[PDB]
Amino acid sequence: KERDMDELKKEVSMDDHKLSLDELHRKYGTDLSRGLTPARAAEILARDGPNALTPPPTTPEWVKFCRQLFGGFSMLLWIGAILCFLAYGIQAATEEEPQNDNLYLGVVLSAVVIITGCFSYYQEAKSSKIMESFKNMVPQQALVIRNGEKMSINAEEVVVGDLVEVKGGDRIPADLRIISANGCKVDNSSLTGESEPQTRSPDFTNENPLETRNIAFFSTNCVEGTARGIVVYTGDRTVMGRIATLASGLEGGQTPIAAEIEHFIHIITGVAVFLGVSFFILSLILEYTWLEAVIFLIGIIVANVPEGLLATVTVCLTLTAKRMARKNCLVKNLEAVETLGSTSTICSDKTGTLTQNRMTVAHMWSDNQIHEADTTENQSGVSFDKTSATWLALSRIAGLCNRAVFQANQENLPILKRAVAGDASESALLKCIELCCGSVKEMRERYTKIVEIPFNSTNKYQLSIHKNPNTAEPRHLLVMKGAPERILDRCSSILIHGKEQPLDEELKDAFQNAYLELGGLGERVLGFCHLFLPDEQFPEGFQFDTDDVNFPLDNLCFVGLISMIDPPRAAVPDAVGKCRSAGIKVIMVTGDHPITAKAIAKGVGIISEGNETVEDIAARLNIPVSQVNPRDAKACVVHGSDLKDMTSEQLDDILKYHTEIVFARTSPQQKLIIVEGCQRQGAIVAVTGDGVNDSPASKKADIGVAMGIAGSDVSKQAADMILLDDNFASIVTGVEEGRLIFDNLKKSIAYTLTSNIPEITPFLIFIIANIPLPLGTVTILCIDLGTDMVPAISLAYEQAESDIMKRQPRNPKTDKLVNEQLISMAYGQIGMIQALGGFFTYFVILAENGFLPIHLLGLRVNWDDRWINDVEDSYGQQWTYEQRKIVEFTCHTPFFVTIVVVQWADLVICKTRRNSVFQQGMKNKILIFGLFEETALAAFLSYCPGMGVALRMYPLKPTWWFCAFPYSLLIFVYDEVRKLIIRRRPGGWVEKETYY
Amino acid sequence: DPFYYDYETVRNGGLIFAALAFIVGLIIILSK
Amino acid sequence: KFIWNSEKKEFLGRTGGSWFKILLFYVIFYGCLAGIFIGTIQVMLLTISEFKPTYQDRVAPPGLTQIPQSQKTEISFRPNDPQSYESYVVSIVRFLEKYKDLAQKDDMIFEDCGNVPSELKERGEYNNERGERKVCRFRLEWLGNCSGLNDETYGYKDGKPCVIIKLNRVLGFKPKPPKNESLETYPVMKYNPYVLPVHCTGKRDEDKEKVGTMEYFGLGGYPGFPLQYYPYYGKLLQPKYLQPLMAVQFTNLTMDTEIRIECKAYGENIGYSEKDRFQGRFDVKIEVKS
Ligand SMILES: C[C@H]1O[C@@H](O[C@H]2[C@@H](O)C[C@H](O[C@H]3[C@@H](O)C[C@H](O[C@H]4CC[C@@]5(C)[C@H](CC[C@@H]6[C@@H]5C[C@@H](O)[C@]5(C)[C@@H](C7=CC(=O)OC7)CC[C@]65O)C4)O[C@@H]3C)O[C@@H]2C)C[C@H](O)[C@@H]1O
Ligand SMILES: *[C@@H]1O[C@H](CO)[C@@H](O[C@@H]2O[C@H](CO)[C@@H](O)[C@H](O)[C@H]2NC(C)=O)[C@H](O)[C@H]1NC(C)=O
Ligand SMILES: CC(C)CCC[C@@H](C)[C@H]1CC[C@H]2[C@@H]3CC=C4C[C@@H](O)CC[C@]4(C)[C@H]3CC[C@]12C
Ligand SMILES: CC(C)CCC[C@@H](C)[C@H]1CC[C@H]2[C@@H]3CC=C4C[C@@H](O)CC[C@]4(C)[C@H]3CC[C@]12C
Ligand SMILES: OC[C@H]1O[C@@](CO)(O[C@H]2O[C@H](CO)[C@@H](O)[C@H](O)[C@H]2O)[C@@H](O)[C@@H]1O
Ligand SMILES: OC[C@H]1O[C@@](CO)(O[C@H]2O[C@H](CO)[C@@H](O)[C@H](O)[C@H]2O)[C@@H](O)[C@@H]1O
Ligand SMILES: *[C@@H]1O[C@H](CO)[C@@H](O)[C@H](O)[C@H]1NC(C)=O
Ligand SMILES: [Mg+2]
Ligand SMILES: [Mg+2]
Ligand SMILES: [Mg+2]
Repeated sequence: KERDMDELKKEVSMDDHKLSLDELHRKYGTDLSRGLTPARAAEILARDGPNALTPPPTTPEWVKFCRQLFGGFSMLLWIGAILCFLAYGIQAATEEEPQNDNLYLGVVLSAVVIITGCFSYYQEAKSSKIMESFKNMVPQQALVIRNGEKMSINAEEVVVGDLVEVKGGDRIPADLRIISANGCKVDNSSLTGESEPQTRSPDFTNENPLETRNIAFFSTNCVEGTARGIVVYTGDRTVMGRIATLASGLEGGQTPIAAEIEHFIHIITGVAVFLGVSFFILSLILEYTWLEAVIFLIGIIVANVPEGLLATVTVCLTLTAKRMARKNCLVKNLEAVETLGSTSTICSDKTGTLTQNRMTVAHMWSDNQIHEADTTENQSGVSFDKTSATWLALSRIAGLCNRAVFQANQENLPILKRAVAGDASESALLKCIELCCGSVKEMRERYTKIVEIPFNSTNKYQLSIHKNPNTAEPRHLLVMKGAPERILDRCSSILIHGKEQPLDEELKDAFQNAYLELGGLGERVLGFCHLFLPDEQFPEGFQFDTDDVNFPLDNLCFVGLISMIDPPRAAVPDAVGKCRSAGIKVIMVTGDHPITAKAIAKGVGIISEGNETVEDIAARLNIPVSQVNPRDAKACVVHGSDLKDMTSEQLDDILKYHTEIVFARTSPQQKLIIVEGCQRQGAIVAVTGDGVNDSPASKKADIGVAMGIAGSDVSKQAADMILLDDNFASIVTGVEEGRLIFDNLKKSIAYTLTSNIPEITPFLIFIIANIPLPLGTVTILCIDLGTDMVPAISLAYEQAESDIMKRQPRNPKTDKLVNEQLISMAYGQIGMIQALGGFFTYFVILAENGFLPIHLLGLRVNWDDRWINDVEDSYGQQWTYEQRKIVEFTCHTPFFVTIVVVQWADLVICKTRRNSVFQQGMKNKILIFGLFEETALAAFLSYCPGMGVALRMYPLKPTWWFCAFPYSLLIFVYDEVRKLIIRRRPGGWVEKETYY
Repeated sequence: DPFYYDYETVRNGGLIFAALAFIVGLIIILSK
Repeated sequence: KFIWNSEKKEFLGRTGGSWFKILLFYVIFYGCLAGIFIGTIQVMLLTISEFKPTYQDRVAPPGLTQIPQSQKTEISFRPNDPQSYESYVVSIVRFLEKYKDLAQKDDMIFEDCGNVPSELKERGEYNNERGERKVCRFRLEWLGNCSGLNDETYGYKDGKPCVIIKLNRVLGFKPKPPKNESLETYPVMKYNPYVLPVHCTGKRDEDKEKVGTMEYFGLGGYPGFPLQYYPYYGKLLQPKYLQPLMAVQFTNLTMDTEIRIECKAYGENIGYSEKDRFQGRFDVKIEVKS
């Protein structure tokens, strides 16, 4: 009944959070001031379980090796081997050759499966290892209060319903109901997705326990202030514990590439059993007993199986994944490398994914003008004009009044990514001034702070007074920052270009509308003001304290506003631009507040400029929001409150009829529902995320993508791909790479599949026309696994035949990896020419040695007879067994060599699906080496001493080598004019029938 | 006699070839 | 759906609108492929000589063969049961059915050679400038007590085992017997110049189980092949060509035990392979059980 459990886990949560503290403690049986008794604490601690999450339920043993050994393809090779062993077992009905033949073959198949499995396993294992190196868990001991006494204990020993105090920097030990607070801002960024630190208070605010201020949450750090609360939830019963357990309990789903390979297998086995059965019937129709007919059936069916293609495919994927790793894009699973290329929809998280999740100075107000700062992580943007003195004054104000200072070990670090002790805004301002205006060290210690007023519980104005560094005016300098409206209430004079003024309502309301414009932009704005002091009235020795009014808190000089927000990562906007350019639909899914969500959306290009939401239309036209027709709105910001009341058809409609979509204030479960909703459309969905709220989403997605550093642990475990450098642009590279490796795969496949016609046909007409066997088993293996390997791998290094990021995402139903047209080429056309070349070489050799082709018919019966030592050729000569057999085996080697020769042409034409070879070209080096090494290998096998003893391969009389040549040239010319006509006529009959 | 072939010479030729072709391939994949 | 697509409006499974197009294309295509193949095979057939094969080097050490080619080199039979030796007997009958005196009637295509081994008969060159070559006669009387005409055996070894050995036919081959300087060739006649010798032994070079007494029938009484029947000019220039035969009778043997016999033909033009037991030499296991 775990179905019901996961059904309760996909539902958004509920709480007791709204209670009189009297009723709270009445329910939980606790003292608010004194907590509860140690006896009771230890009683509850052993009553259920310690406070911590149950370790991930998944701990698969290295026996998971077996996983790599089956899949769908390795399975095909397995049943191949099994059939071989069965065939040899049937050949135990007599005294039989397969000691070198069928047993050999089955064992070889087994070997391929096992080895490839070993390789892939080692790769995934390696990724898992480098991932393990990244896990660091530091014990953080909670501060409890029991029997009235404050005691700091291991966080795992915390129980339900006992008093807990959290301080600045402290991580919240378990889920709490805040009874009391002072200036307390907790950071909910990872859990609910709220960007800026949310304050916490005793009072009940919002009905939804996630947005309310009287609840503090597990795994969240308290940014500032202090708070006391009773523990509502402990361990797995907590919020992120439920999220985590939901994440652990979801399903991966079948990756697109795996499905394509499954279908491919269906094709291959299809023609396998068709040939096998039809030829079984055919064989019975002539002479051969059910014994022979069965052996032939197994023979053909197994023969149709591509042994080496497992290796080549695995290696292909591994190579691409290698490049991915080079770019600091790590893939947990090997087949997940493709998925991006098949993705038509990207659901992205906002904070920590699309953005930096770091409060940063955005815009500044100087001389009634807005100057945008550089918000990028790497400082790749444009610096403002700092020549003006107004900026100097402002920067000194922001730098001098703060609690913000750099910590001990931040020097060598970049000024942005380096750590800072202080508030959000204070951190942002500190970094900004340290960046643009130079160091705030000698600058803040230049002016000596006398008496300061920290942010007040009411009106939140923060002022401080310093002495004068300047050599002209020895006046005391006063500085204050605070909310724009209150500081507007307390300010009179305004400063411009280094000289003062009073306030006129024109530029005062210019300031007002500038403040409302920047505030509407999603940013948080702070008023900055200063005043010189009348040092005649306040002498150099005057000590002013905080008691009475020392300074004229009114008639001050208002300087400007400094606004701040968490900016998108530097690489993000361009990335979203490319993804949109490739035809991928970008959807923003965040639990953050709508007002900021829409702004960031318009910023990163998820919502393009000029596209109006329903509400934008309603606002412009001065109309009730209900009136306007939703069809007229291309973009929409969907509120999470509504998403709870929404049905399947409704969500389907929202996703269908809106091009640019932002879901805001969405619970993790709802992220899951959105992903599933995009999957109901039958589309491939990729999810990019940062925090734990993306755990159920990233898991459910066809491919999940985490952030290597800014990402949390649970969502990192749930992800099928990790970005170690945290570069969003990588996603673009991804969808490029995966879209390329698709095409190349086809080529590789095609190549190998072409070889099976000239491989199988010798054993076919061996049965039919009763000629001596043209091509042996060892030779066939020397082609499949011996030679073609290096070319088939080299085909992976093929490049883009056109601009791929231009074309739309593939259709999973329509466009296939291996489809009708491929088979119709490889099996139908090219492979046939190959087979003909092979048989031609065969007849050349046998005719030159005294057996004319016409005479070779029906001969095999006596030919394969060991004991007939007088065998008449066309010249009347008598051959023994070993002599004519040596000729047959020296007919195997050239057939093999011929396969290589035609595989030259096949390799060059498989290089390009569309372009003529004189366009795309031979610039592939691995391919060249493929040809060279291939030819050299064949020549070696033929001419190496003792090879006729070992592999029963004999030295080719050299002119044999040229028999295959005209067939290779034919293959080349033919596919070249095919890839000409396809280019010239893109109707097209050749394009519809052949192009694959 | 027609019944004697030089197999050792052809053998040598093929092997020499294999060596040259392979090391040339090696020159090719290393482009510096 | 997904798959039931066998027939609907309007496609034959799978898609049947254009089937004529593609079928025609493959008829044309495979037709042209076939044509090209037959072309290459035709030039290839233009490059082969109608008289001599282009490569003789594979058969170079001709082999020694037996009349009653057995399942594996073995004659095991009962001296009593008529059906015991019937297979062997019939094989011999059909083998020597070609050699009977009324089988060569024609003085047109047949030629009577010496009653004593003679020098090789060289006829012109291997082209067709000369007419179809005559073939030297071989009369079954040259083998006494083994298939000699009517009188005896006729049980064809029924009392005691006998097998005729034959040399493999090779076009242009002119056997050179070992020199009169020959190294330890064991009992044999002085007719070494014009005959190609053959001798039998129980086990090759090592300790033997050896039980045997062997009587040989050659041309004129010499245990070998007369050089006068060589060289062989091929099936085209010499159809109905009869190659030399030589009989070996085992008189004295241990009946109910199986022993093995190897017959080696000696010469410079002759050679032996260790991998091919039938190349230049001969192997037979015989058990006559009663
Ligand atoms: C009473 C009389 O009985 C009389 O017994 C007969 C009967 O039992 C009939 C009995 O037929 C044979 C004969 O047709 C020869 C026939 O021999 C062929 C079939 C078996 C082969 C071993 C062999 C060599 C190629 C090999 C096939 C088997 C396939 O599975 C392959 C592994 C397969 C591959 C898969 C892949 O991926 O790569 C290639 C395709 C080709 C293949 O490589 C050829 O194998 C058949 C089984 O031959 C016996 C001698 C004897 C006396 O006459 C006696 O008087
Ligand atoms: C072949 O066998 C016949 C037997 O029919 C041999 O004639 C016997 O020869 C021996 C001497 O070896 C005489 O003692 C017998 O009296 C003969 N009997 C008969 C019925 O002829 C004949 O000599 C043998 N010939 C050869 C060449 O082996
Ligand atoms: C661009 C085309 C022609 C590429 C093909 C290269 C051909 C011409 C090469 C590749 C393999 C080569 C052969 C390898 C084996 C040797 C054996 C030696 O004893 C005689 C020549 C001979 C037979 C070589 C002749 C040239 C050969 C047939
Ligand atoms: C050039 C094309 C398009 C036209 C047709 C020419 C073909 C038929 C030619 C080109 C190369 C030729 C072959 C090269 C190798 C020799 C091996 C030799 O031992 C017998 C003939 C044989 C097999 C040749 C026969 C004809 C051949 C196959
Ligand atoms: O045709 C492939 C072959 O062409 C080369 C050299 O011949 O490059 C040619 O084609 C390129 C087009 O991309 C151009 O560099 C130019 O036309 C010409 O050099 C090789 O790159 C390749 O092996
Ligand atoms: O193509 C002619 C070229 O091939 C050679 C070997 O290099 O041919 C030799 O080996 C061939 C094997 O089939 C024979 O056909 C040929 O008779 C033999 O000379 C050389 O002749 C020549 O350089
Ligand atoms: C034939 O062999 C037997 C026993 O094997 C022997 O007694 C007899 O003497 C032999 N005949 C001869 C040597 O003529
Ligand atoms: Mg997954
Ligand atoms: Mg986030
Ligand atoms: Mg194959």
